Amino acid sequence: ADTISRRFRYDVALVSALKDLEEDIMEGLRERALDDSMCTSGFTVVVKESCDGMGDVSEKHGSGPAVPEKAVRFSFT
Amino acid sequence: NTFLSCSQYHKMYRTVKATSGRQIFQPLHTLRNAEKELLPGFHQFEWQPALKNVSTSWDVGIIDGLSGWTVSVDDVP
Amino acid sequence: VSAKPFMETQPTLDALHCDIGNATEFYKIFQDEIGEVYQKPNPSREERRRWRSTLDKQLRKKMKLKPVMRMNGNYAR
Amino acid sequence: TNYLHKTLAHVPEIVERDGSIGAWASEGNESGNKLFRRFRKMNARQSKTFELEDILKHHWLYTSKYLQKFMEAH
DNA sequence: CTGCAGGGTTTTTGTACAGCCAGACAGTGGAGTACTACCACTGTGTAAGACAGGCCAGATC
DNA sequence: GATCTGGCCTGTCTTACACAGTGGTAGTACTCCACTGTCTGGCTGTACAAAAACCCTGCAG
Ligand SMILES: [Ca+2]
Ligand SMILES: [Ca+2]
Repeated sequence: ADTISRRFRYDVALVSALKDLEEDIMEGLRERALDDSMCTSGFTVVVKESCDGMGDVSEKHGSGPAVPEKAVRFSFT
Repeated sequence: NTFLSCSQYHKMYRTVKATSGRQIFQPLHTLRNAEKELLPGFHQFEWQPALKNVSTSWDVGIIDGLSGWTVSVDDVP
Repeated sequence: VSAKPFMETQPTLDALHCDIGNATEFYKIFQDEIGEVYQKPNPSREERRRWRSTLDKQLRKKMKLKPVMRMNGNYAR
Repeated sequence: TNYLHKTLAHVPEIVERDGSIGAWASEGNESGNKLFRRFRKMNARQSKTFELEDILKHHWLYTSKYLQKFMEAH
């Protein structure tokens, strides 16, 4: 169990990004003139994702291997 | 004194000038002729007696360190 | 289907390369059209390199493009 | 070859089922890798146990519609 | 208990003489100052193509 | 029966080419120097009313 990784509770990452784009969704409800006490439920967000890795990344002060080479960054938008 | 890039400084500059900005920092361009007062080769002077074997021309600044190495290949490189 | 898949994902055509096989195909088309490949159905490596070189000199002559070893995006464009 | 089948194959079916192509490519991530590198260059905490934690923190900051919106640039 | 309406009651709100000065509108002649894309240069990652050598089929030992 | 050699694949290396950056430069376009008058709107000494939400109080239920 040496493989080092970091990530998020996916759902929480979502609720973050959504609470961000809150401003835009509200202004967009304002342009479309759609009511608010009636647009509380029927929402649908489409999620894109992607995953690739970078080869053998270069770094400084690593004359020996500190596994500072490979990285695969899984993401969404 | 903080090791910032010129790209860096210009970006920060535009940005902060947007925010409440009465233009605060100075635009990058003005530094490039603001150091002409700090770098070498700007303040006239002289000596008595005149300096031996050293050209009496002063306004020059940075100079390549070879001092006219005759570029002839076959000779000392 | 030989190995149990694990990650539901609707794939799509890569929008990035999307051209590179097309590029190498048009390249082979030109290389074999300077040759009469359906008049001599099976040529060896000599006329291959020959057609390549004459085609690349032709492209450098008229459109001003160097020959290359691998096809990136901009070369294909 | 592969790409030729793919292109002459299904493009209409995809743009019908989906509505675009370039709007789903992974090109984006290939750019974002640059970001990764630079962050590791200039914000690692010097310990792989802490490295990715820091990198992720800074990147997630860098990708918030909030903060880019504070990048008016007029 | 409740709802409703004349007035209270204090607060808030606009209209009201009356003179003063900050702040803006035009434009002039183009400087000029801020901005935006070359630009010379190599370091770093990348992935197409060599290729070799290992392996199966052809045919053999 | 047991082994040789082309035909073909792919795993590995390698090599051109792309981005990535950065300080310098050139090309461009958007901000004022100063002259001069001149109009507009928000400040200053008390007085009169107009609205407004809670509070008492009458009187109705
Ligand atoms: Ca990849
Ligand atoms: Ca990649």
